[PDB]
Amino acid sequence: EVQLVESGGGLVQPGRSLRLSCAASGFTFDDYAMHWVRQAPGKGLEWVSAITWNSGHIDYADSVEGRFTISRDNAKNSLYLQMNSLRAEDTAVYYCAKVSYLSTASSLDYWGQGTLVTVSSASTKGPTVKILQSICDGGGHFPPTIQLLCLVSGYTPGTIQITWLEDGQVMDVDLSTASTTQEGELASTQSELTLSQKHWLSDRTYTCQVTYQGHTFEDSTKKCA
Amino acid sequence: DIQMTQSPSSLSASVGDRVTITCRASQGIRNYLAWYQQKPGKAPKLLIYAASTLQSGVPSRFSGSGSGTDFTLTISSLQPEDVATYYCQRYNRAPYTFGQGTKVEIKRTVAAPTVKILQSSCDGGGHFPPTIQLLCLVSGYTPGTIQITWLEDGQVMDVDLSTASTTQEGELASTQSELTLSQKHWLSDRTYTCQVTYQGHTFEDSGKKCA
Repeated sequence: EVQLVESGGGLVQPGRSLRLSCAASGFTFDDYAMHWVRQAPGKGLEWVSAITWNSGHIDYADSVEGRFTISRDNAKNSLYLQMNSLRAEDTAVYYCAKVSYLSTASSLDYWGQGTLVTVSSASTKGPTVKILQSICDGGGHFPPTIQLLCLVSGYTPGTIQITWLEDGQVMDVDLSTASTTQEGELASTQSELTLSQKHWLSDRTYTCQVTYQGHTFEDSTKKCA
Repeated sequence: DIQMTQSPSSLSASVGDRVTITCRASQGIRNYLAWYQQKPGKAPKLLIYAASTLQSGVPSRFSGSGSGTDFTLTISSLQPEDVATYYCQRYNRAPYTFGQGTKVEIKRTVAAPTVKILQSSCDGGGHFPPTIQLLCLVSGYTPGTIQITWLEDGQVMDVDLSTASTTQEGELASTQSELTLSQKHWLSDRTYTCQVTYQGHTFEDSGKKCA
């Protein structure tokens, strides 16, 4: 399966630098053009930069030209974004993506799930994290499937990254859905993971991993003894 | 200056209705145009490329049209899983600009609220937490008076053991109630009911600790 995994996000002050990485697997990375695309909190997608398969042609959005440098290492199947001269409005989730065909004039068919970049001097209230789970019915039987609900609440309004881990491994993105509500003062997010019964009856340990303002908060659960 | 713009900003339709969304390129881009679908918290997914070619796996209700500067995306029969934000993108040459985005929602049908109980999880090592919380979630109902009552083996529980609260997000309300049990009380293995009374009708969910 194609996989793209971004890393390197974090909290930095304006004017500083940060380097993002994107580890590609499951396809011949060397043959394809790659892009970075970002999404500021509550905003639409913004294309950032493109690089061709052999690094011969590079392009940048006007908003980052002169400040960001895209590069790649085909021997390591990795894409990079060196972000310099950072500004508050560079705060976003940054995604790497692969083009469909052996042309830059093709659509972006595979995307990672992104890495969070916060450019700020402001301090913030971190989030509380807790996992809830399906109850059994009156007869003590499991529901058809087991829901784990990760509740992320009580943090200064801003972007949260939520990742589900199974025994430390990142889980399939399509196994969970997420929804957010904002009280005005504060935001709160619910991520719902759907597990089959056999899946839950394996004593695998599951982790709701939350990234916020440079740090990684988390809760974990396994089926009760 | 290169621009990609979309209309409308948002639309709402009933399940099964046709919805059409537009994309406008500031320069002619022939058919080098893609459409993507994005849900909350998730990366976008490619739906259509070359203006009208569906990506593998995309349902037959989706289609795209246009060549040059004006493009459309149509969902002929809007379904719950299509609720998302949609973006167009040019890929003829740099910049690989995305459009503003269009939110698509379903017009909510008059319907009873759902009621579900979740329980505290054990820790990573399988151990019970110091106290157990039951959380009754009542989701998706017209703002109004609502009353939540907890029962234990069918009998009313002390009102002090639970606390309720409501979030009004948009047109709908969601309410939840959290019941706190001592670990010893949870081990007694009784049956808990979250009973909800709303516009004169009562709905409920029940359960107990798994065997």
